[PDB]
Amino acid sequence: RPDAETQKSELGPLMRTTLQRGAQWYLIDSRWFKQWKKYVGFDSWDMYNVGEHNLFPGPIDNSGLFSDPESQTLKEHLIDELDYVLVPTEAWNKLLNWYGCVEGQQPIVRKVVEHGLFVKHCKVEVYLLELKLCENSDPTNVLSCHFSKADTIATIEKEMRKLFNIPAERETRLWNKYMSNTYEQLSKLDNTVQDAGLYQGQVLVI
Amino acid sequence: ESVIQNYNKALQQLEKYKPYEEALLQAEAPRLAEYQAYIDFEMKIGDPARIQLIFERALVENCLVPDLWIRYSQYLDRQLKVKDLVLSVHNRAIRNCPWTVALWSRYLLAMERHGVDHQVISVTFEKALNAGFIQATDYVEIWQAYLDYLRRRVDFKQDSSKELEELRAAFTRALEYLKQEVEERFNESGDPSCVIMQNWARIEARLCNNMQKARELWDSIMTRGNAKYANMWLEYYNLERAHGDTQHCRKALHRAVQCTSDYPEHVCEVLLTMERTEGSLEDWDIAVQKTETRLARVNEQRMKAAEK
Repeated sequence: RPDAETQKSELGPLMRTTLQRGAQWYLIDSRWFKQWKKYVGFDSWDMYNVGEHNLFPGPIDNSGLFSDPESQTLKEHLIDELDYVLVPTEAWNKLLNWYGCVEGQQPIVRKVVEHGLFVKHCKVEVYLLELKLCENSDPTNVLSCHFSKADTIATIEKEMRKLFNIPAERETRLWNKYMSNTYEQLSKLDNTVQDAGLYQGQVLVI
Repeated sequence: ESVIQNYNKALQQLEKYKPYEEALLQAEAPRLAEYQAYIDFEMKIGDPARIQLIFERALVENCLVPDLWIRYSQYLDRQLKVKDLVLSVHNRAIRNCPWTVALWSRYLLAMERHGVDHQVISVTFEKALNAGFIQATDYVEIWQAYLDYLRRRVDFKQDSSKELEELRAAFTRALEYLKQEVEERFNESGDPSCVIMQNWARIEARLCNNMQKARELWDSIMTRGNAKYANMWLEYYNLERAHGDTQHCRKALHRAVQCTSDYPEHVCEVLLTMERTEGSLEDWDIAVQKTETRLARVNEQRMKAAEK
């Protein structure tokens, strides 16, 4: 509702918001956002049409991003600087208030987590891969569960124990056969899934 | 003017170049070596009219010798500096010896020195990409020349310039291009040490004050099998030491000591030195424990070689 240069001056300092752990971040269709960018001439180089109404973004629409419209589950292979564009918390609330959203939609929150095999770094966790899970007794049966990178193997172990009718008293071993031919065996029950470096959609079996 | 002196001084010049004129005549079909001696001589006198002439004379019989185009084209760029002339010679070098990237890269710098329009510089680069080169390294060199050019168009003072986005778009475009087209034709990556990613990381961390992007890039460099190199980690460390914090240096160095395969001792001394100058006593002790452990295993493996 305020002026175009009010809006532009307000979201200007969104840039400095470094990605931080336990950080809440969201998804916006780049197509909508680029239109808004043009609308307030956020990019200094492009401000010709200014706040002229033809350029008006309207209510936020991210329908294109979802795979199933009803379930609101997102599409695969979505990239950062082309198909969407990330956004801080307060930047949502402001941009929520000003434009609203298409009915039947809910904000696509996600949070950054620390990942990177060698050099550690911050990136918004998305497209986590339903890791394949299995049991020693049934080689055919495979479950595919989602695991955050911040999630520790212990959390992973706990979730494995819950779905294969196994209680606490008996011990357990976990192993990873990833691009190695040989069967390794997982040792640490404290670290994350990242410092272990497990690959997406792969049979971690107990 | 008093002719006869103009006639006499012109005769002294004729006598001076005469031994060279005869050696060129008695020699072989390209007499390229004889041309080089003639060119060297003409460069000592430093007369612009004669240097163009002698070069042009040599290029008549040796138009396929890239080293000759380079010396000629470089000369115009260092001495004469005439737009219409220097650009004409670069363009002529590419058409005669397209397989050499230097002729192309020097063409793009020279176009830049003479304030050629961005659109015209850009379309030339695209032609370079369709030119036929022999090494994978050649393709990274052309890309690097173009990326530097794009960088010099950016005003880094400003947080968000378009030219900066053009630079960043080119970078994305360059790495994907190196991975698919150069790997496809050569069946080896064209950038083993990820020098393009390195440059992008340096730019992104020093000039645009973007350390997170710098880190993901360095992680990717290490992922590509560069983690075993001591000097490679030190490049990352040195980048972090300047625009990152101490906390990130310590973890990296902790990572470096563990992964380094060529000179682990070098990174250990560097880790210990940092803690000595900046770390707490506990930070230091941990460093000594980890270095002792890594170093114990390395000397052990050396021992295994011998036993085995």
